[PDB]
Amino acid sequence: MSQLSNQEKEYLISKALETEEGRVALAQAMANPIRVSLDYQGVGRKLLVVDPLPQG
Amino acid sequence: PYVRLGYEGILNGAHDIDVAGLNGVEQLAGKFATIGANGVKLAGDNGTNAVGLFREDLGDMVNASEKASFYFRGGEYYVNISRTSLTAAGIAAGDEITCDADGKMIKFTGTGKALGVVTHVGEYRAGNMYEKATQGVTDTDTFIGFIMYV
Amino acid sequence: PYVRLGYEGILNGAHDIDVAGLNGVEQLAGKFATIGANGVKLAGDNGTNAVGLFREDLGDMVNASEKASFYFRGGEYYVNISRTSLTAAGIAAGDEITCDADGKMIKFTGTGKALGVVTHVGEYRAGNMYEKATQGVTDTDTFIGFIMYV
Amino acid sequence: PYVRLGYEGILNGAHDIDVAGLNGVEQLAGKFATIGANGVKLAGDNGTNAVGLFREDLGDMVNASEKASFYFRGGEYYVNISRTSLTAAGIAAGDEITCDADGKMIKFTGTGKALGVVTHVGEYRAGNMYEKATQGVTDTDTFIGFIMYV
Amino acid sequence: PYVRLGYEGILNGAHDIDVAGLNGVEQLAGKFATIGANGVKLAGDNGTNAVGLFREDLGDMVNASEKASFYFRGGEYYVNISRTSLTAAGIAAGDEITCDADGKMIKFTGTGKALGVVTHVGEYRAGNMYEKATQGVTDTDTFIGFIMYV
Amino acid sequence: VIDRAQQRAKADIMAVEDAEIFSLLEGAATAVNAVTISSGGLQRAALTKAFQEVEK
Amino acid sequence: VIDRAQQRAKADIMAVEDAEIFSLLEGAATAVNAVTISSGGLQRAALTKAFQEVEK
Repeated sequence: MSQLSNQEKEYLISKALETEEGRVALAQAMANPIRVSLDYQGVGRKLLVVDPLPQG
Repeated sequence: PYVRLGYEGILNGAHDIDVAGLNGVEQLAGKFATIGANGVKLAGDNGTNAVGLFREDLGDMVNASEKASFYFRGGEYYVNISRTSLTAAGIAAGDEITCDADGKMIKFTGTGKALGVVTHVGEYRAGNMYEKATQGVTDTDTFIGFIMYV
Repeated sequence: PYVRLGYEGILNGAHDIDVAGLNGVEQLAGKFATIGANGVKLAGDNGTNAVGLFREDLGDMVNASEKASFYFRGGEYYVNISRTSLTAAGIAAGDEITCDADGKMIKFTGTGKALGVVTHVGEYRAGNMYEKATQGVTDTDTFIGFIMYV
Repeated sequence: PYVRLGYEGILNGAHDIDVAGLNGVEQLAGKFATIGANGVKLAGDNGTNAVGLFREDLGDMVNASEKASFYFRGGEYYVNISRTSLTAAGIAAGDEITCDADGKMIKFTGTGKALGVVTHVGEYRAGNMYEKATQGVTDTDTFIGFIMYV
Repeated sequence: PYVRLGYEGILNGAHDIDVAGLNGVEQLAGKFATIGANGVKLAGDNGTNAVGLFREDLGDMVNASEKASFYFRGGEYYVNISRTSLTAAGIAAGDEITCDADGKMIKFTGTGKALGVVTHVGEYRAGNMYEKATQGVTDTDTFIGFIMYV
Repeated sequence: VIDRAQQRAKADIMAVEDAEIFSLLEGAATAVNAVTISSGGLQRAALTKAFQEVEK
Repeated sequence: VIDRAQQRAKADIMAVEDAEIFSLLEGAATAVNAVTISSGGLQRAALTKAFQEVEK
């Protein structure tokens, strides 16, 4: 209450400070920094991988 | 000494909104019921409204009054079809409300004709603009907490 | 364009722009009447048209429609319909008169499609609107004499 | 998506969806897009398409969503289906419009998933804005991560 | 193969499903395709090949195979195991596929909708035969992403 | 100083005072609770949980 | 960055765009990490497991 005699206003305002400075915090769910990155030249990748080796 | 007016300290009872006129049916293009008209729960101005009348300021939420009275738009002043408000904040049932637009009895607030500006207690008073659009009953001088048929 | 001399007639209803009660979307914002135009009775006493097309001004005054047979720009159809179901009333000298917009049923004629009521001044129904697209099915079970929702 | 490339260009809505005679505030009921004048098209002319969010005005009129540094108006926000246009989802302004929450699919800036709001400059965007209120119901068809009808 | 009974995205009939032997081989869990549909594409042509004609390679790899310029097999050319495609290009709807021989249903694609032709873009296409070979025993009747029997 | 903290969190408002911050904020995080784990443990367990959230 | 993470981890077997763990994976034996009824025990057990493959 802005009176001692009882009345309120709620929509009439002045001297705003820290308006539109809110956020919504987001939990980490990255994988890009967790693998290694290197620059490369080419327009596609060819990869070779080894399969199960014989044993016994 | 010391007397509250509006803001949930006045009791305006309850009134029936399915009384007078044609009565539509339950459908969408409604809006939400809360205290505050752009506010949040437990923070809202309030007229002498009970059941009937509530005007959006920001968002698609309603509670009583608040919106320039030079131009009323949205399809009527919004009325309730087949739920009767159980608060005296004007509307603030806490549900999504399906609204209508048939002729339907309302509760008014503020002295004199609405054709003015908004008082930030939840009322209409005369502004610098005159011969602006009125609400409900015409030809008849309206006062604070009159019962109008739209 | 600019047609309709004097008062409106009585033909297949003629109140709530032909019989139907208070349905559709409404507003019912009253506001004062200036003298009509574009039929007879331009000045002095009663107006032009008695339940036909009326048009809102930009100071929130109401008079006979000043607009006719414009194409390729937006809609706008305003009628002056009083508060009570099955009553509609026209402009007079002075006094606050409650107006409405469409959301009433009208009567169509022809085999075309109504996309609304006549572009020109006056009338309380759609004509045979060749002045609007015939294209696509707008209001189901289209035939001559059928009651169309505007 | 099918052999030799998936979807591209505009994609077909539902045509001739006719909704009429409603008692409430919905945009579904045959009613106008108004900017001012007298509506569009001659006989045998076919509409265009326009997607975005529209807002109900005074009487039984709709117009485009603008700002948020001005008042929120009318019920739910909706996107336009066809019933005069023979082409896709959409309508040309100054017709009777049925809207839906389906507008599939004409691209325009951002997306419409989980309700839509109006931004503070007047673009159309998706939720969630308020979590304490219910905004215009436009629940879009699956089409995400790519430009689309809001 | 050589029995007329085609039609379907997956028939359970004979020479339409293998699971070891029977003019083609199937693994008991598949191998994943690094060319063609394997996971769900929502666009893209996925490289060359969309008409079948793959070879399974060592470990969990499926890879390219194709026909030299100016030739067509008189024998049975490779096709995949018969799948639907909810994906742009590939035969698979994001499944892990194995290679077979003739007797399995594929999707064809192109600019025609008459009998099959041979292209040396490493695909076969829909054309009209006149000097270029047709594809499948029930020819090519494709409307793009129709299930044709090989 | 005491009364101010009470109204601000929540302590019964009559729609005449500042909003009830404690109500509006994030519900109970079931994840923290390892099922039949000590109360003191809960307070330790929660502190880390806010760091995962990316809130100071 | 996230969309990259989202493919990279999971997408109904992918290796026509971003190689993902699940497509690539061979073997996996829960028995080696023992069996536990506490989230922590599995996590303690887990750190060691990469060392068996001959990966640090």
